[PDB]
Order: sequence, then structure tokens, then C-alpha cells
Amino acid sequence: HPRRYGKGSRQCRVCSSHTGLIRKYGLNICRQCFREKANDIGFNKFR
Amino acid sequence: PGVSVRDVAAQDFINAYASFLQRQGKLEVPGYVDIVKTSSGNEMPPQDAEGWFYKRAASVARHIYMRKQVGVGKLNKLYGGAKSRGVRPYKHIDASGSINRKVLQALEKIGIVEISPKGGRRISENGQRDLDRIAAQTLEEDE
Amino acid sequence: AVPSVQTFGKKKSATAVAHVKAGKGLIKVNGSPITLVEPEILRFKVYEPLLLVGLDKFSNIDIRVRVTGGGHVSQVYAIRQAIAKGLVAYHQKYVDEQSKNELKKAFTSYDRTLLIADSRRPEPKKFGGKGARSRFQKSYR
Amino acid sequence: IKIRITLTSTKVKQLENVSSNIVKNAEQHNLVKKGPVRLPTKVLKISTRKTPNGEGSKTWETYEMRIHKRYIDLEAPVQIVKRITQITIEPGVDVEVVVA
Amino acid sequence: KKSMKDRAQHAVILDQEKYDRILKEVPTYRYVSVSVLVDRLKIGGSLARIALRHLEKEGIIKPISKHSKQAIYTRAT
Amino acid sequence: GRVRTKTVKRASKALIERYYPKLTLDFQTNKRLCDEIATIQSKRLRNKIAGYTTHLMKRIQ
Amino acid sequence: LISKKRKLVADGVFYAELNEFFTRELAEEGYSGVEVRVTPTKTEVIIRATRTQDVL
Amino acid sequence: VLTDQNPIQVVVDAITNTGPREDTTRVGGGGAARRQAVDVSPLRRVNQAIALLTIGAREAAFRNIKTIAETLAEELINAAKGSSTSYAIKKKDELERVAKSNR
Amino acid sequence: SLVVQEQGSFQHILRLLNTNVDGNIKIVYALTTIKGVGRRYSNLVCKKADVDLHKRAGELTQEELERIVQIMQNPTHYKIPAWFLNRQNDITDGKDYHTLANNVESKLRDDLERLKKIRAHRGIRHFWGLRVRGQHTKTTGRRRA
Amino acid sequence: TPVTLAKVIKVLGRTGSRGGVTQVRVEFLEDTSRTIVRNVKGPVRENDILVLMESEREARRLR
RNA sequence: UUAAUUGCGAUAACGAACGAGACCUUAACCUACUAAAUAGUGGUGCUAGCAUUUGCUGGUUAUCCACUUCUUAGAGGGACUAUCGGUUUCAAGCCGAUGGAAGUUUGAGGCAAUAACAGGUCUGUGAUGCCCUUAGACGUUCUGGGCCGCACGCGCGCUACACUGACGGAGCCAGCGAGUCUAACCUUGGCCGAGAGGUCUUGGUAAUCUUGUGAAACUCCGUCGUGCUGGGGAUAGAGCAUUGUAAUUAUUGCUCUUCAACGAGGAAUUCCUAGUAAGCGCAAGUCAUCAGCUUGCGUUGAUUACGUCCCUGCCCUUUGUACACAC
Repeated sequence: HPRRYGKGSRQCRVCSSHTGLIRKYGLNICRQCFREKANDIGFNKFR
Repeated sequence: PGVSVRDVAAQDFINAYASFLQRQGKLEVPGYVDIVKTSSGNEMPPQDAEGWFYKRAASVARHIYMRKQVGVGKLNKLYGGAKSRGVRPYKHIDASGSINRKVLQALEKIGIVEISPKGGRRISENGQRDLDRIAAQTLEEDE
Repeated sequence: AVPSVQTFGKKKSATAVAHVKAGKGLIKVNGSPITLVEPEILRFKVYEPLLLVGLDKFSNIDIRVRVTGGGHVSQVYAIRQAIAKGLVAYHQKYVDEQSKNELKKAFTSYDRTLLIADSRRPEPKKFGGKGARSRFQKSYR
Repeated sequence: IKIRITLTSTKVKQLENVSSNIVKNAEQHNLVKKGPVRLPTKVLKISTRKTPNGEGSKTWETYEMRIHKRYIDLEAPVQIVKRITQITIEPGVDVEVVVA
Repeated sequence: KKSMKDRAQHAVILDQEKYDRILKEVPTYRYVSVSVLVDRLKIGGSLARIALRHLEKEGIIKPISKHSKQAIYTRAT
Repeated sequence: GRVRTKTVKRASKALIERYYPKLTLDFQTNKRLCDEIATIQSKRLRNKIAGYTTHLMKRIQ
Repeated sequence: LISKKRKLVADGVFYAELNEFFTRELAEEGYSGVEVRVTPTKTEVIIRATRTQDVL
Repeated sequence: VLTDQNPIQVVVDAITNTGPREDTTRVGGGGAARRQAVDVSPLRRVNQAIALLTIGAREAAFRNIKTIAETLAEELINAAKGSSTSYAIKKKDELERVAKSNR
Repeated sequence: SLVVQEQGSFQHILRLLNTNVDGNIKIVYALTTIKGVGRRYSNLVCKKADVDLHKRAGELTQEELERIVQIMQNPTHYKIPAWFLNRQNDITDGKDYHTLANNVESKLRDDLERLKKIRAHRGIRHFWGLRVRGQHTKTTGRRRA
Repeated sequence: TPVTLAKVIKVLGRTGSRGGVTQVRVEFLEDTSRTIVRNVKGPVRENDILVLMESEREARRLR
């Protein structure tokens, strides 16, 4: 299929959503699955 | 007992050295004299239109002996300033690269400093004896 | 060997390590002496530790202080504590007690921050506000 | 043979057990060395909104990674590249063996 | 009401008809400075600095203590 | 609000009724002695139980 | 080769991907937990479950 | 240079002179508000006294050629000696007569 | 420490380039009064004419003002690197020009009159008087018409 | 300006609806051992010195 | 009495539990222990200069030697309100003085009880019940517009309304964080150009290289002048570049010119008790490019309270209720 993209055609790794991405941190996922994942990123939660 | 620039004030030293180059020794002619802003954040050329260069040389020569290994790219952010970017808040803007490059190339053949490896320039002995002797005479000019 | 002691000072972001040794009695910071640290008003403020008992205590003692970090007034606030603490360390290393107790009581009875580090550190900023103890505009109806 | 052992682990109580252990193994025979350096803790800052949608207050959270890294340096001939490579590894602890 | 202003006329270039009176009217002044010259002698701030420097050249007044945009002065007493 | 709570109060009079002639009006050795009594987890709470125990011991005298 | 930061977040999301996947088809097999061990020349993954012989 | 006595003793004398002694308060009443006048503590006296000089010289040197260097200088001597022309003394008597009316 | 006599040559009113020029102020900033010349270009011409900078506009001779303003018509002949001119690489000529105080509004009228004949997006709204640079005017700029 | 010197020993409490007024017990230096109740704005405590414009008044409480 | 059913004490109650407290982290001190060229300090060597007469300022990883005080957290210690005098059945509890890092639970956060909203979300989910569509499909996708459009009214925000200033030259000091592998990020140094920007290389997968992020607010030298003016750049015109398949309703950056309202904003309203507000800047989120926003950090850093329920609200006790979907 004729397609160009190549300018930010990145979706969520775990849910394939082109909504707000955090990215530049090794996760490239959405905020909601980032919330309901737990114990993997920033789990310490001292603060 | 041996006087260096550190033992004397910064302002009177760079003024005495500026008058030294004003009167003795030819620094260079920039070509775009008193038609540039000496930076990008500014919009007015220096009021001391006939000068601003030999005192420019005095400041950079003092600092290149103050610091050890810095380049023109570093000199741009050293003498940068906040720019009134219209309605936007003030942001730091680096100085003009050509002005800092021109004065540095002006002073290479003078001998005030020599090219250093691994980046930057390192002070030569010919260019620091005079840079240090001027401090040994500038503190006695008051009396 | 060489008789030398070293102390250090603190500020909001300024640290002032001081090197004290017995010599011809010199004072300098960053290679520049005391009368050039460029507060241009607080010049007397940094003179304060070394003036209220005179120069008899600095006849043959070289002290050198290196300062890094902090604001301009914070930078100036760093040397006075370093030289005062270095003065105490020299009093604690080479000279007798009768001179030491008089020196310290003159320091403490006048000003606290000469030897007492300030523990008033900035408070972290809170969510929903520009500052630590500031809140956004509500603007309801 | 400049054997350098680098440790990277998150659980602060765990790599210290490893770091103390390798020092004990390196203390055997003579195997001159240096003590454990303490590098700054690289705290990671991930900031997300608690609410998924726009409803609610502007509530913010900061999830942090506290990774602690402490390497050691050893110098000895070829026996130690065989008598130290024995891995005292545990879950959550990563080791990086670099020579020379 | 906010009527039209007076358009203050502090001097910006000196001239003989007004250069002569400074040496005769400034005397008998206990406290002198740059500021009093602007609002009383109707002269510029920069003009006051050079004029006072010229007037102090004659060995009558001395800077004593001076700094940026400020000075203190006192007549011969 | 510098007010004591029952958490330090239940442990205090329990210490007194069983381990009285062990401690003294002293403070820091009271902290050290607390290690030699039934184990307590937090050292921050140890700062308060030692501070409380001497407080009753001033009153009893 | 890659940065350690990118390395310790890559195996994290690797562990998150595996932990999610085990619960998808081994939910009815008494899943408890999955631990990943990093070792040279070999990788160790252990699943905590109840019916060991049924999944064997 | 002018009034060659110690300036710090002059500003102290100015503080004593310009420090208001009594002031009025606020009373609810209901529907309309009324003011009752009682005395003022010396701690509030000095704290208000310094402020009156401060915001009395701010507008005097504001939008004018005169700088704030001598504006504070002329205000403090006027308050110390007593001139009834500066802002500090004018406000001091204004509250004195306000308290006198509602004494 | 310079003392200068101010004889009757001083005048309170100036008239250069067929426009009203005010005196009694610095000549460098007195040239900015005349439209079409800004603060930056003012000091370039003042120093190119080799005239004193702190002299007032009133105490000025004919030769100095003539030398100052003769630059404006043909500055390119007077060794300027030619990046300050307001009319550079014009569509009609392609050369670098500096429109004087009276050709500034004539030039943009010609610029506007050719935008109107072409009926471009940037020209129709300019005739309408609305925004052409893409700036938002839905909630800003209400009190201008 | 007829003024009288006033000496304070005891304090009653903070009064007023806003709470910016304090009930303070105050005595007199001249003709001592005489008790008169007076109000005050600024923070006060024992062993302070105060000056009153008038001496013959008595206000119980303020709003 | 305490911020706290937080404690004393009284008491048809006893025994209790959750929350708070407790707990954890961060910012604080350690010249006490292990310490450390991916941080340094001093000295010994090489080398440069100033007065040379005694010193000072420097540079140098294969020139080494000693140390961790300044830089980093590991085990740890350290203030619990500890003493006096006042107040209290003189019990809880409160106030003023001395070492200092700390006497508003050391400050600030995290977690944060039962029950409820018929508060928001089917536009996060390959989690969704029901209804609808299911093939010129409401499925996916391609081209071009739209979410930016103004007769207008409102809410968070930035420049302001100039002399504690504007402008240009000198001194010019921080912290948080991020950064490329089968990809192309941060970019140092040299050279060219006023500027943006362009070329050749160097160092780094990171306390090491960007980066001492040499930032700004700041002070020193000058010009200006009380003038809708040198404040202010809305408003437009032309030219120089970057991002990208494409940028026109200027993406954005740079240069010149045009130089309007705005001259301290009336009802009313917002935040605030110390490094706090406020002034100022930096890193990150959105990003191929674009901060006037937000999240974190840093610089300078006030006056005013140590009180009250009067307005706006909260908790406990008593009383009244023709309310109970509950003023």
C-alpha cells in the first residue's frame, strides 16, 4: 500500500495506540498500561 | 614579590591592557568594524565604536590565560546574554562566532597564545610574559 | 614535614575548602587575595572573621580557600566560614589554649554563621503550583 | 591482565552482598586490589498523570529508578582470570567482565 | 486634570552666558551632589559630572566618596 | 503536637513493671539498654521510649 | 553495546512482556510468579506454579 | 555631609518622631462599619514607622528625575526634625486625627 | 572635559528630506525621528559620515547634515556589506535599495496594490483588513474595528 | 503633646473579632500601683513599655 | 490538652480493630569506619612566567607518592521536645534562656479508615453486556480540506505600562536530567559566514564526552532622558536558512523596515506565615521542527501574622424540625 510515514509513526507497544506517548525512555507505551502494570518501572515509590 | 593578574582587579587590568594595545602594538583590523552587534541577542553596536576590539583582545587574552582549553564555540556562550525575543521571555543567546573567531585569529600571529591539542588553545611563553608583566606595572600606576 | 591543616565551608550550593599552613602570612582565594572576591559591598562582610581580633593572629600563616558553586552572595558567604573554621583548626593544631578560647568566644558571641553552618535548605516544589508553597489560580463562578 | 568487574543492580541490599563476597574471594591469596568505589545513584525520573482522562485535579506522580553501580579493579596474572570468573550472581544482579 | 507638562529644560550643551554663573552661584552651599545640580541648576546629570570634575580641578571640592550614578560634594569650608 | 501516644506508653510501663532496677535517670545508656530488652524494630521509636522512660523516673523520685 | 540504562529497561519490559504472557494461557494452571535471572552464556527463567506435572 | 551628626542616630530619631502611637480598629456593628481607637504597641510602632518612610519615598522618587538615593535621605531628616510636608508625618497626623475623632 | 561654545548657529527646528526633524537632542537619535530609518541604521550613517556622535541636532552645520543624508539615496556605493537595507532583492529591479522617508509608504502601497490585483490569500484579507500572517483573531484583537 | 508613660505586667488575651487586638493589663509609672485596662494592636507580653495619649478611659472588649 | 477519640482523667462498661499515629524516602551533620585517576586534595618530577630576594599562578596520566575534609552512599551514630523557672487534679500538656544540623509531629512528600457520588472514561485496553452496521459496510486504507476559521462574551498564561529604568560594553557564579547498533541522538575542537547556519574531524552506551551545561535575574563602566520617547513589538512588507514526500491559512529560526493600543486596570476575585511569596533562568513531557503550558531543579530573595470564626467552609456536644430522593 502506498505509504510514507517515517515522521513519528510510533504506536503503543502493548496496545497499539497513537495517543500520547512518553517514549525516549525505553517503554514507548501509553500512560494507562504504564499505570496498570506495576512493579516494573519506578516501583520503589519512596516519594 | 611577583604580581599576576589575579593579584590585581579585573577592570583596571583590562583597561590598562586595552590602553597598552590602543597605544602600542597593532592587534588587527576586523573589516566589519562598528557595524556588527558582536552577538545575536543584541541590536546596537558598541558605543565605543573606535574601540571594542583591543579591549576585546585584552579580555579574551586574560580569560584564555584564566582558563586552559576553550574554543570559539565556548566563547560564544561565555559572553552571551538574554535576548528580548519580543513578547517571549528572555532567553540566553550565544555571541557571534565570527567576532570571536576574528579576534582569536587576530591574536594568533601576535603570539598571545598558541594552538593546543585535544581542542582549545594553550598559552605560549611569549604571550604570557607580557600578559603577566602588565599586571606587574598596572598596580603601581595609581601612584 | 610542613605544618598544614584544611577546613571547609557550606552554603546553599557553595562549598569553600580552605588550606591553612604556616608561612609568610598570605591570604588568597582562587589565586586572588581577600580584598578581591568582588562583592564590592560584602567586602567588609568577608573581612569580619579576620578583623575583630586584629592581624596579630595572621602574622605568619598562609591560608588559601577554593570556592565552587552557589550564588554570588552565597559564594561570598562561603569564604568567611572557611577561614574562620581554618582559623579554629590552626588554633587547634599549633597555638595554645589561652589564645584559642578568647578567639572562639569573640567569634561566637558576635555572629553565628561564622562557625555555624546554615541548615535552612530550599524546600522542594510541589505539584499544582509554581513554587514550593504556592498554588494555582482557582477562578470559579 | 587488568581484570575489571562491574556491578549494576537495583536492590541496594543485594549487590552489597555480591560486592562484599567478591572482595572476600579476591582477598584470598594476595591479589592486591582497591576498595569498592561509591558512584552517584542514578535516579530515574518518570512522571505520569494519575487520572487517565482530563476529569479530576492536576494530580502528578514521579516513579523513580534507583540503580546503584559499583565496580572493582583487579590486577594479577592469568590464574585470577580463572579463579575470579566464578559467578556469584543472584536475581536482579548484573555483572560485566572487562579485561585490560 | 493632567494638564500639559512644563518640559523641563536641563542643560545639555554649555555656553558662556550660563557657564560663568556656576562659579558664582554654587558657592555658599553646604550640601552638594549631582542630583541637586539637575533640579536646581537646570543641567544634565552627565553634564553635572564633568562640570563638577572641572570645578573640582580648581581645588575647591573633592569627590570624597563617589560611585555609579551618585556622588557627594561640599563647598570650600 | 508534641503529645505521647499509647504505642510508646504500652511499652513503657511494661518496661517499668519488669525491668525497673536495670535502667537509671541517664538517657543514652537507656537507649543502649533498650537493645538488651525485648527487641524493638524502629530506632526512631527507640528515641521516644528512652525519652519517656526517664520521664516517669523523674516523677517517681 | 547499548547503554546500561536502555539495557536495564529493556529486560524490564522483557520481564513485563513474559509475566503478562504466562497469565494469558496458564491462568487455569495456578500461576504464582515468574522470576528472570541474568547470567553469561545462559538465561534462567523460573515460573512459580502449583500444577507442575500438569504443565510438564 | 548635611547635618554632620551621625546619620544612624538621625534615622533613629526619625523613627521615634514618625512612629504613630495610637490607631483605630474595625468593629462589625451590622449593616454599617464603625471604627474604635485604642493604643498601638511599640513593636508595631517601629515596624509601621520604617514602612511609612519606605512607601513615602517610593512615589516621591517615582516618575521623577530625582533618584531614590537622596529621596530617602531627605525624607528621613524631614521626619526627624519635623516639617509637616513629607508623607510620613502627614499620614501620622491623619491617623492621629482619625483616632481622635473616634476616641 | 570638553567645553564647547554654542553660538547662534543653534536652531530649534530642522527640516531634512522634506520631513519635520526635531532638534535639541542627539543627532544620532534625531535621525531616527525621520521615518524609514531605525536605531540600528542611524548609527551606521552617523559613523560613516565621520561626524561627532554626542553633538546635538540643533548645533549642526549644513555640510555635516548633507554628508549624513547623501548616504541614504545610494548607500551601496559607500562600502556597506548591504544587509541592513529595507528593500533588498526587490521583484522589480533585483538590486538593493533603501527607500527614503517619503518612498516607504509609496513602496508598500505598490506592494499592496500588486497583492490586490493578484487576489492571493495574503492579499484579499489585507484588502479586508484582517490577519494575513496566520495569527489567531477569534478571541484576540476584538477592539480594533 | 501630652502623653503618659505606661507599664505592662500581665496580659489577659487576644480580643477582637479579627483577633488583631490584645487585652493587656497596664500600670502607670507615675503614681504607680494603679490598675487601668487598655487595648493594643501589636504583639505584647510581660515587661514592655508603652505610651498612651490619654489615661482616663476603660474599654472592656472590642469587635 | 494535642494538628489528631492525640493523651490524662472520669465513667454499664470491658476487651478490641482500622485510620491518624506508626512506617519509608528526600533535604539536612559527621574533619568517627571501608573507601575511590569515570571526583578530587597536597607533595615529589618535567615545564612556563612575574620580582628575582624568600614566593605566587599554572599545565602534565603512565611522572609517581599519601589522604577522603571538600564530590559519592554502605554499614551507622545523631534531638527524644533533653535543663531551669513559671502553669496544670500541680497528671497530660504549653512558654522564655544556653552546643548546634535541626524544638511550627526537623521540614516536605508517599501510603492514606467505612460508606457514597446513580462525578468522568464504552475516544486506552485483543475486558466489556445490550442496540446498530457488517461489503457502493459505521471495517481498514489513499487524495484534499477541517479541528487555527469571527459580529462577539468569558479562564488559566507572557510582554508590559520605563528611571530600584532602557540600551551597549566588563565581572559573570548553580542544580535536576537526557543522550546512537544495526541506528543514526547529544554534540566538543578547527575552518567559513554579522547572524541563523554550513564543512572536516575528535570523545562518549556515559560521575568519565556533550557540560564547570561559564544560564538568566545579577553588579562595574558609559549614552539616554519624564518625552505614548531609546518603554512596548501588536501590526504588516521584503530578504536569508532549518525540519520534512509535501509546509500557502507566514511550522520554526535569522536580517531590515512600518512602530498601534497599553500611561499602574472599576465592581469583584486568586495564592501566601519562610528560603516562603515574588523576580529570574535551566532540564524534561508533547517533538522530524515549533513553549507564551506543565512537570522537576537552581539564583536573588521582603514587610506583614504566632490570632479569630465576622464572611466563606469543617469536627464534636445540646435543642428544634411538618426534611429525608435529605434547605
